[PDB]
This record gives sequence, structure tokens and C-alpha cells, in this order.
Amino acid sequence: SPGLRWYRSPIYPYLYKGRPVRALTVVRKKHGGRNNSGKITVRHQGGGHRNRTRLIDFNRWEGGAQTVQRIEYDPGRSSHIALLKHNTTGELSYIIAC
Amino acid sequence: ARTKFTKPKPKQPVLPKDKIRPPTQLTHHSNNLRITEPIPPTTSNLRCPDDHPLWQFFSNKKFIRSADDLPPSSHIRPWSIPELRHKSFNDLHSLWYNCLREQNVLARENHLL
Amino acid sequence: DINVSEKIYKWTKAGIEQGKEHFKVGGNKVYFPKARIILLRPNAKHTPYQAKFIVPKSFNKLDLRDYLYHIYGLRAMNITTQLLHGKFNRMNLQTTRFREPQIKKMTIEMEEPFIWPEEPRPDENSFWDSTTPDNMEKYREERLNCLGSDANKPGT
Amino acid sequence: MKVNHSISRFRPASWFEKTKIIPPQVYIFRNLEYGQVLYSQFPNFSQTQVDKLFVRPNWSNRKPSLRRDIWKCMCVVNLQNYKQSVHLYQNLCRLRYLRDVAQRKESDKLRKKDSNGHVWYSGQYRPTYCQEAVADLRESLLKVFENAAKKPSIYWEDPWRMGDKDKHWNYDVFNALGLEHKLIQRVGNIAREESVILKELAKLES
Amino acid sequence: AVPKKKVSHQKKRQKLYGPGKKQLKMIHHLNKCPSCGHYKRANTLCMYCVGQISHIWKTHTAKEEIKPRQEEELSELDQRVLYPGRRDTKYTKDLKDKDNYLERRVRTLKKD
Amino acid sequence: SGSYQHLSNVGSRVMKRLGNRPKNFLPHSEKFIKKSTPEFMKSDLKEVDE
Amino acid sequence: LTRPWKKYRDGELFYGLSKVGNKRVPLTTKQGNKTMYKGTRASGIGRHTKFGGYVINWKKVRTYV
Amino acid sequence: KSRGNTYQPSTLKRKRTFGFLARAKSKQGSKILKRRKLKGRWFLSH
RNA sequence: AUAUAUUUAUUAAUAUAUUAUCUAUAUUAGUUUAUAUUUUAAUUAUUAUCAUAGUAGAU
RNA sequence: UGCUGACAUGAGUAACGAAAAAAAGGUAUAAACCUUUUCACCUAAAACAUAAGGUUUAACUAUAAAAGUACGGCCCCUAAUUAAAUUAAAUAUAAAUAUAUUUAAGAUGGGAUAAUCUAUAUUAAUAUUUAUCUUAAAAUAUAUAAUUAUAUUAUAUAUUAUAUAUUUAUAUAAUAUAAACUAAUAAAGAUCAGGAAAAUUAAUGUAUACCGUAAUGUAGACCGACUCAGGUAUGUAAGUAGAGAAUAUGAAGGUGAAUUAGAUAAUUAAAGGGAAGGAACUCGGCAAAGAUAGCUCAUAAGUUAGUCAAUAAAGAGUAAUAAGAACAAAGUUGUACAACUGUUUACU
Ligand SMILES: [Mg+2]
Ligand SMILES: [Mg+2]
Ligand SMILES: [Mg+2]
Ligand SMILES: [Mg+2]
Ligand SMILES: [Mg+2]
Ligand SMILES: [Mg+2]
Ligand SMILES: [Mg+2]
Ligand SMILES: [Mg+2]
Ligand SMILES: [Mg+2]
Ligand SMILES: [Mg+2]
Ligand SMILES: [Mg+2]
Ligand SMILES: [Mg+2]
Ligand SMILES: [Mg+2]
Ligand SMILES: [Mg+2]
Ligand SMILES: [Mg+2]
Ligand SMILES: [Mg+2]
Ligand SMILES: [Mg+2]
Ligand SMILES: [Mg+2]
Ligand SMILES: [Mg+2]
Ligand SMILES: [Mg+2]
Ligand SMILES: [Mg+2]
Ligand SMILES: [Mg+2]
Ligand SMILES: [Mg+2]
Ligand SMILES: [Mg+2]
Ligand SMILES: [Mg+2]
Ligand SMILES: [Mg+2]
Ligand SMILES: [Mg+2]
Ligand SMILES: [Mg+2]
Ligand SMILES: [Mg+2]
Ligand SMILES: [Mg+2]
Ligand SMILES: [Mg+2]
Ligand SMILES: [Mg+2]
Ligand SMILES: [Mg+2]
Ligand SMILES: [Mg+2]
Ligand SMILES: [Mg+2]
Ligand SMILES: [Mg+2]
Ligand SMILES: [Mg+2]
Ligand SMILES: [Mg+2]
Ligand SMILES: [Mg+2]
Ligand SMILES: [Zn+2]
Repeated sequence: SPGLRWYRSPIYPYLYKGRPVRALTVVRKKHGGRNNSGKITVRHQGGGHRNRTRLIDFNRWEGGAQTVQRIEYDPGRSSHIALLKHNTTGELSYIIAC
Repeated sequence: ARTKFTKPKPKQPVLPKDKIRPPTQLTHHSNNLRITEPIPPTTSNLRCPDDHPLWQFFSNKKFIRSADDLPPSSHIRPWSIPELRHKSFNDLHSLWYNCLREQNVLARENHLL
Repeated sequence: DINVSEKIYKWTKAGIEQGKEHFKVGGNKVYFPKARIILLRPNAKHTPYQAKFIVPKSFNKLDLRDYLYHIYGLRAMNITTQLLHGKFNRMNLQTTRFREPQIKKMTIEMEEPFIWPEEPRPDENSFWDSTTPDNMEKYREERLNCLGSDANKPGT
Repeated sequence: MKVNHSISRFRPASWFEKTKIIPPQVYIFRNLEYGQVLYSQFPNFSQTQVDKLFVRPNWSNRKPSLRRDIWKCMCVVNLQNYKQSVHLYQNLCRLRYLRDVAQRKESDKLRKKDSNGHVWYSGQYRPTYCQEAVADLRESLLKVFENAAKKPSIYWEDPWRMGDKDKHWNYDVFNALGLEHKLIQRVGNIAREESVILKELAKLES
Repeated sequence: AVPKKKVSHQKKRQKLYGPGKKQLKMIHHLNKCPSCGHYKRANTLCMYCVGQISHIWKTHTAKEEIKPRQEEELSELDQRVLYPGRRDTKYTKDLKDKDNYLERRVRTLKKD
Repeated sequence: SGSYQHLSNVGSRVMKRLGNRPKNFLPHSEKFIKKSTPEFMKSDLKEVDE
Repeated sequence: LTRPWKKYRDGELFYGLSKVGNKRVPLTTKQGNKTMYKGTRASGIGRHTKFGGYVINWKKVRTYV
Repeated sequence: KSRGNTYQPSTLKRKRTFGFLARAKSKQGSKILKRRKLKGRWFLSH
């Protein structure tokens, strides 16, 4: 197809090919770029694919050693995310992948 | 599509005589069966009782009270409030239910009319 | 021990045996009910063991059964409910349209049969004689809807 | 999963003997909406049974709804053997087929017509179908006994539904058998606790 | 395409009634029917006599009405129970009064 | 009739309006009534209000 | 013909007298969606179940003494 | 694309938008209702 | 198979007339088809309808 | 081009809205209504079930029958979203009001049990989208354990015969079509990465409320001023044929209509055929005509390497040689502009 001719995407085979942990995901509510008025404030935003926002830990408070179990695709950000598992505690969390 | 070039399909694969199971049912309906005329249900089998409580909605078992069967306006009066005032509770209750019954009888008739 | 429907059936049988209510009596005691019911003629679809009533629009199926038991002494075993539609009617096209009343009609099944008394002849009963009112109606139709030279046209 | 129930197929005598859910008997069901009748080997039924019977539907004989409330038991007919009951059921189905498809004109001629030449109706209720079913039942039973201990019996919903005990139902074969025309006990909600009543009846003759 | 003026009384009337083509003609070609001595059209059958003959044929060549036995031998009460009366619709009533909208054939005058 | 109107009080406002016709259009109301009624039924005297 | 007595085109409808009329008139039980439930003041009797059933409360049921 | 059929009935929607209770609930709708009452209207809302 | 006639010792055989060539059960849920079982449940002559006048050759 | 009413004129003119009718009888009242027979039309519909809608139009007033299981609402739960509601001082604000947070509402969605028929109450206690291949397994035949060729391969049930609890239960074995289709299962490919919200045992209960149910629904019964060739959601949609829901036919069902009868000039429309010629027509091949398999082969230059070009053109096999259903399939090239699939002036 002529639409395929210029379709490039980087291949990451180590990347996870499963669903994210469901407890760490919230629904990504769409807006269409409309503010509380209901009027288009930000132009050019609309009906994409359905998504879930992932609750990724930016603060990084708890401390202690945590093993990265897997690295995932995240639809709401250009970076990959890494599912950490706390070695002592056993608590599960997402983190921006290095 | 069907065409000049379309060769006919093969016949379906029949199961051999020995391998086929005998059917569970062997003996079917009688061939002698005949369409007889219908038999319409009759009142003769009923024994409708003479004191069926639904007769209480009628008056002397009449489909409709004629002018003569009705109580005339001059002969009849409604109750006076003072008259009612010296009647017992149970009596009043009974009177009320009699009134209601009478209304039902009339209501049936009135509707029909 | 036993299923629910079976228990209900047993209860009903017990109540019948007693000559008490064949059903659980409620607690909301209405001493002076104002509700009337219109016993209707039977349709072709019903049996001699059925009877149908026009009842109040706010009348319950259970309520009806209770009414039949206590007021009249009749025990309705099964009851159905048929709330009718209210078709639009108007006196004339100059007037506002409105619906005729939604009317509730409840069929009952009963353990003894019943057939209505036969409707009277035209000569016998004064009221049950549709010739006169129909004739009057026809005459009214003729006279109001008579326009020009149909005034001379002889009456039907 | 298990898809099929007892009702899901036609069941012959051997199957009944193996199981023994109910005694040897056939159930008959009035349609309160249209007046149509529905035969069945079991006290319940499905869409399959309806499809089997109502094969050539028209405006006069519409394919009935499967809604449970409008169906009510007209008649429960008990017989001397499972095989006999099966045969009766088959005969009834055959008769129905004849009336609808094969010998339809004769059936139509036999029926009651109104003015404007239609089979008499009140609403979409036609009271001829029930009558035919009673006549057809009588015929099928008679055929079964010609083809041919417990005395057989027909538990009626209603005693009125008989055409006349003199004119019909007094064949010599029936008399010899001891065909007892009983009726179902109406000491309860007949429509609502119908299944329970049928179970009780089944228990009674076993 | 469109009339330029209100057409006058004269000009509409001479248009309509002036030409013989547009007028009605006397029916000179009446004559006596030989079967009944009445007016009929020439080279035409008498509608009375042929109607009478058709009626005769109907009365003789009549397919017998099918009365089912079971309905013929019902009791009156039983019949009433089974097949009760009903209110006919306005449309139905209108249909029933055929004499309102159905024209029976008139008889011609007797010829002299 | 085939009415069912008699088992209710439906279209109440309309009925009131019809029932309580203005008195200055009373001749209008009764003209058509008179026409409708046969000779043996109709009376010459005025139907006074309750 | 829809009706045989009317051969020619009068301004009579297929059914009824007038198509038009006052649309603003209270709803009944028959009208509206599948979800539209009017009710007829008949059953403040028991209680609706969590699953969609109903459970009668007999102390709140009308007897006619 | 033929026009004319701009009305496309659906009872629920009508009652939401133009029903009495919708009018009552809003301030603006209440004002409308009042105005209609003042006029003499028989039918205040759908 | 039914109805009407004739023979025979109501039965069977023959003649005429009418109607019928269905149905039901098996092969793991449903539908269709196939075969088997069930039943009396037929294969030749000649027509017709529909498919742009079905298409084509003449006329 | 005054307003309202009444009545003219055009004019007894056009038109009567895609249409197949005939006879006999109801009825010596019927082109139009009902019946019977014949004929035709629709048939992955003009059928049968339904949704929404609506002057109940219906087979009607003696009127559309439900405790629940291939029954819906109501009810529980929430989405989108909504709310003169909610929090000395929630925040902002000429008033109106607006914002944030709570709570409440809100189906188009989720919701236990069931033919062996099933029991919902109270109290107490701690799931985007698509796919089912290959391999492997055993089965059936050819040849000399192993090869070759062919189908079969997870589930759905009755029968018969066994072994254990005791004719009712559990497990095992054997018997048994093809092609579609369903549900439920398992394993899994792609990036565009795929809703929300509402516990379990025990005892005690359960007399089962209300509303919807007619008919109409590719339409005369809704939205289009009309009984309007327009608009209108879903599921079945007999077989024969086929790749198929294409196309032909039509079992059954439904239908043949508020216009008829004749005549068929000129002329118009919508079709069919046409000698000799073959774009000479015309602004322009507009319109019309034109398909020598649709399956299996084969298929170039150029080129961004993509059978892109290609469904290449031509051409072959099967079929057919005088032809003899419908439907799919309608050339090749040069140049200008624009990469491309898309979007646009609802009605030039
Ligand atoms: Mg941008
Ligand atoms: Mg039930
Ligand atoms: Mg509706
Ligand atoms: Mg408009
Ligand atoms: Mg199967
Ligand atoms: Mg045969
Ligand atoms: Mg056709
Ligand atoms: Mg002037
Ligand atoms: Mg003319
Ligand atoms: Mg002209
Ligand atoms: Mg002219
Ligand atoms: Mg003309
Ligand atoms: Mg037309
Ligand atoms: Mg005639
Ligand atoms: Mg098909
Ligand atoms: Mg239709
Ligand atoms: Mg329909
Ligand atoms: Mg419907
Ligand atoms: Mg109900
Ligand atoms: Mg419910
Ligand atoms: Mg809520
Ligand atoms: Mg809600
Ligand atoms: Mg919902
Ligand atoms: Mg229906
Ligand atoms: Mg409309
Ligand atoms: Mg228009
Ligand atoms: Mg139309
Ligand atoms: Mg087609
Ligand atoms: Mg056909
Ligand atoms: Mg030429
Ligand atoms: Mg040539
Ligand atoms: Mg030129
Ligand atoms: Mg030139
Ligand atoms: Mg062209
Ligand atoms: Mg090359
Ligand atoms: Mg083409
Ligand atoms: Mg472009
Ligand atoms: Mg567009
Ligand atoms: Mg445009
Ligand atoms: Zn004569």
C-alpha cells in the first residue's frame, strides 16, 4: 500500500507483549481538547484509540532495592515504563524506564 | 457463478449399510388416521351452582333490572345524618358494605347500559 | 425440605381446607373501601370457570383477590391484569383532543363455573333495547349533517 | 457443557424406561392468546416443539409466541405404557400435519365460518383449533387402542371442554379399556403452580 | 401557456355548447324487447330479461352451503357461551349498510 | 356508544368549558340542539340553570 | 379502495378524522420507551430486590376488613 | 439529500428537553412557564 | 384410500369416479442435504410460467 | 403586486403518484368490498419476528392475560453527561451566575439461581483487532518397522457393554454423514495497546407487586403539508446454483393498489432490432455500442522493488465450433495539475 511506504517504527524485542498490571492503570478520559465550557480550547485533538493512563511513580519515596520485572509499551508517553517489584516488601509499581 | 465450464460436484459421502446405526424409533404414527369434525365443548358437562357467589353481582338473577324491577324514587330515600349518628359501629360498617355491594350491582348494569 | 412453589401450593390448599383465606392477608386494614368493580360478560377466549372485572386503575391483583374474598365470599385462585390503552377522542375538531381513560380489567380463575343469565328480549325490558337511542342518534346525524336539498329528502 | 435436556429431542419408549422422569403420559396445552393447542411428551416444552407443530403458519393460524403465561394445560392424558404414549403423541403430530399441510381443504370445510367466509374468530382467538385438538386427541387414542393392568385416563383442565359424553367419548374400545375422564384438582393457583400440580399428578399414578 | 385574460361568458359558452361534437345526442336507437315489451337499446339484449335468466340459473345451478354438523347441532345457550356477540367498528357498520352505496338496476319504461 | 368515558373524569377542563357555556352564546348552543331533537321530544320553554 | 363507498378522493384520512392535534398531553402507561415506566399507584407494597426481583411486605398490603 | 424531515421523534428526548419538569428545574424554564401561565396557556410543556 | 356399480363367499376379484405420491426416527448444539429405517408415498409422454420477447436461428 | 370574505377565469383542461389481471358466487345491488378457482408480482422481500414512532389505525368495547429460566422494563450498578442540590469564611463574581469538591441523578452498557426445573429477603459472625495455520498425533490406501498420497484431529448425544456406590448415581470402553452456522474452550499474532461501578458461611424466611404485550413497522397505521417512487434501527430470511447475502428460479407466506374501459394519429418517455458505411456527429465519441471464462496457468517495459505496474495488455488449458439465461468482468497511450487512501460548497 502507498500508506505503508513511509511507515517506520523502532523494534524493541525485549519490550513486553502483554497487558499492563490492571491495579496500576486508571482510565484515560478523553476531552477532544474541550475545557469545562464544552468549547474547543486546544485545537487538533480528537478521537484516538481508547487508552488507560498508567500510575507511574515520579516521587520515588519508599526506598530499598527493587527488581525491574518487565519493560512495557505505554500509549500516553514517548518513554518506556519499567514494572518494578520491591525485593523486601513485594509491592508492585511503575517507573520511567531508563 | 454457474458457467458453461462448471463441472458438477461429487455426490455426498454415504455411510455404508453395515456401519449405519439402527434408529432408536422404529414404529411411527398410524396410517389409518382421519380428519374428524371438531367436538365443541358443551354446557351440559358443567354443574354451575345455584348459589355461586358471582350471582351476588346480579339482582334476582336478572341480566338487567327493568323499570318495574327497580325501586321507585318516591318510595326510596337516602339515610339522614342524624339517623346514622345513633347507629353502632358494626352496624354502620355493615350498612357501608351493603351500599358498596349495591353500587357494584348498579355499576355492572350501568356500564352495560 | 421442599421447594418454594410447592410450599405456596400447600399453603393455598391448607387455606382452602380451613375456609380461611387461601393467601397471606395483609396488615394495612381498610375498613371502609370505596372501590367498586364491574363484572363483565365473558369473551370467547375465556371459559365458564373464569370471570372478568373492570376494577380501579389503582387496584392491585392481591387487593382484588382480597376484595373478592371478604366482600363477596368468592375465592379467585389465579388473577391476571389487563390495563387497556386510552385512545384519543374529541367532541368535535374545534375542541382540544384528549385520551379516553386507561381502564384496568382483571380476569380471575375460580373453582366453580358460572354462565351469565340470557339477555332480555326487546319487548321484555325497557332499558335493554338499543333501537330507540340508536334511532335518535341517527336522526341527530341526519339533521345536523343535512345541508341543502337533503332537508327535503325523507327521513330514515 | 450439557446442551440437550429431556425436552431437546423426541424421546422414544426406551429412553423413558431408562429415565422415568414422568409416567407414560402426554401433555396438551391451550394458547390463551390464539386458542391454538400444543402437544408435548413432557410437562414443559421449548421453541423446537412449536416449530415442529406450527410448520405452515398464515394470518389465520399464526405461529404462536413461546411466552410462558399464555400457554396453559388443556389436558393431561395418561396411558398404559410409555410406548403407547409415544405412539399417541406421534398420531397427534400426524393429525396436526394433515390439518395444516396435506388435507387442509377438508379441515377448512369442516370448520365454522363467519360472514365474509373466514374461520370464526374473536380477536385473534379462534375457538375451532381447541375443538379440533380434542377431536384429534379422541381419534389418535382410538387408533392407538385399535393398534393394541393400569386403567388409562384423561385428566381434564375443565369438564366443560368435552363435546358430549354421549355423542363422543363412548366408543366400545374406550369402555373396554376403562377410560376414566378425571379432572385436575383446582385447590390452588392452577396457572402459576401448574408445574407442581402436574408433578403431583405424575406421582399419583406410579 | 397561460390565459392572457379572464375568458368572457360568451366565449366560454360558445366554446362549450356551440359545437355539436360537444353536445349530447338523443338516443334514437331504442326499440322494444321481444321478451318483455319494454325499451332497450338496438342490437342489445334486454337487461331485465337476461338478469332474470341469470337469477334463474343461480337458483338452479347453486352450490350447496356447507353447514358443519357440530355447529348445526349446538344448543342455544352453548352457542352463546362459545360464540358471543361483539361491537362492530364504524367502518364495519358502514360496510354493512350496502343500500347506502350500492346501486340496484332500474327498470325501463314500457314501449308503446 | 362504546364509550368508557362514564368510568372516569378525563379531559376535565374541556368538559367544564363545554358545560359552562357563556350565557350570551346560549341561543347559539341551543339552536343546534333544537334542530337535533324530534318534534315530540322538544319543548318551547327555556331550560333554566340549576 | 380503502373503503368501497368512497370511490373518489375526498380529503378523508386513512384512519381517524385529523392527523394533527395537541402533542402536549400527559403520558400514559402505553407510551414511551421500553425504559419508560409510569405506574398506576397500585404497588407501593413490598421492596425491589438487588437482583431485579420483588419481595412483598405483608404489613404494608391492603386488606378489606 | 432530501430535506423536510428535520423532526425525528423520540419521546424520551422530548421529555428531557421540553418536558414540564425540565422547565421547572431550570430558572429560565420556570420563567418561561410563568410567562405561559400569564398568557393563559392550557399546555405549558411537553 | 374413499365413493359408486358388478361378480364372489361383510369378504376378496373386476369396472368407473375422486383424492393422494406426503410423513415420521437416526448419524454428539442448530440448519440444510445425503443415506438408512418408516410409509402406498411412481417414473415415462405432452404442456405452461419466469429469467430483456430468457438467449439464439429463421420469419 | 392594499386587508378579509365570497365567487369567477384557465376547465370539466392537466392530473388521479412506479404496479397484472380474469371469471363465478355473495347480490336479477359491485371495475374498486368479501369468498372460491385461475393468472401474475415480491421472495437475504412486498415474507416472518421485532425496535422507535404515532389521531388504536388491530382480527375491537363480551379489547391486547407473566414469580423467574434463548422475557423486557421497574430494581441494583455505574459511563458519557446533568443538577435554584452539597462544603464568620470551599473559591470566584455588578446581579444573573461561574468554578472546585461531595452527594444525587443518568442507558445506549454490566447484573445470582434455574427442566434434575430455580428462589432474589432478614438477622448474626469473620473482554481492541484479527486468526485457528504449520508442526505433531493417530487413521485410511499404494509399494518394501519406514516411505509416499489422502482426508481426520479441542467441546456439544443417544445406544450398548463393563467396573464401583446402592432400578437410581459415578467412571471406563466400544458404535455412529457431508457442508454451513452457533455458543463456549484453548492456545496467540499486530500496534493504534483495548470501559466504569455493585464478600462469604450459618440460621430464619419466601403466599411471589407494578408497567409493557393488539395491529402497524423498506410503511395507507412513523418523519417528509398528501393513503407522497424520499427518509427510517435489529434478527430469521425453503430448496436447487454458485466463491457468494452476486445472479436465475420461488416452497411457503404476502400482495395485485381511490381510478377504469377502449383506442394505440402526430409527438414524448423508457426499451428491442437494423442493409451499406463506421465518428463523416458534436464544443467534445456526450449517449449508445463494445466482455471468445468468472476457475487454473501465464503475464512486459518502466519502477520508490511493492506481482507497484496487474484484475497488465495480448495469449494458453478446461468448454464450445452456426448460435442458443442472468449477474461479475469494458482497451492502450502521451501531456498538464496534484505524491498517494481520504475531505469539500446538504439543494448548480
Ligand atoms: Mg497541533
Ligand atoms: Mg410459570
Ligand atoms: Mg409503542
Ligand atoms: Mg416542517
Ligand atoms: Mg444435531
Ligand atoms: Mg404413493
Ligand atoms: Mg420474479
Ligand atoms: Mg382596493
Ligand atoms: Mg373527462
Ligand atoms: Mg388535453
Ligand atoms: Mg386549452
Ligand atoms: Mg388523460
Ligand atoms: Mg397508483
Ligand atoms: Mg358479480
Ligand atoms: Mg435463499
Ligand atoms: Mg406487507
Ligand atoms: Mg409483521
Ligand atoms: Mg410490537
Ligand atoms: Mg402483566
Ligand atoms: Mg420483570
Ligand atoms: Mg442510583
Ligand atoms: Mg434511571
Ligand atoms: Mg438497560
Ligand atoms: Mg404480535
Ligand atoms: Mg404523519
Ligand atoms: Mg414535501
Ligand atoms: Mg412511500
Ligand atoms: Mg436477489
Ligand atoms: Mg408460491
Ligand atoms: Mg448500421
Ligand atoms: Mg453489417
Ligand atoms: Mg468532425
Ligand atoms: Mg461537422
Ligand atoms: Mg461514455
Ligand atoms: Mg523487468
Ligand atoms: Mg459491469
Ligand atoms: Mg486527490
Ligand atoms: Mg459529502
Ligand atoms: Mg452541491
Ligand atoms: Zn325484457
